[PDB]
Amino acid sequence: LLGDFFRKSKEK
Repeated sequence: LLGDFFRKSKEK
């Protein structure tokens, strides 16, 4: 997972 981190790890 990565492309998700930049967007958001969990919250905002």
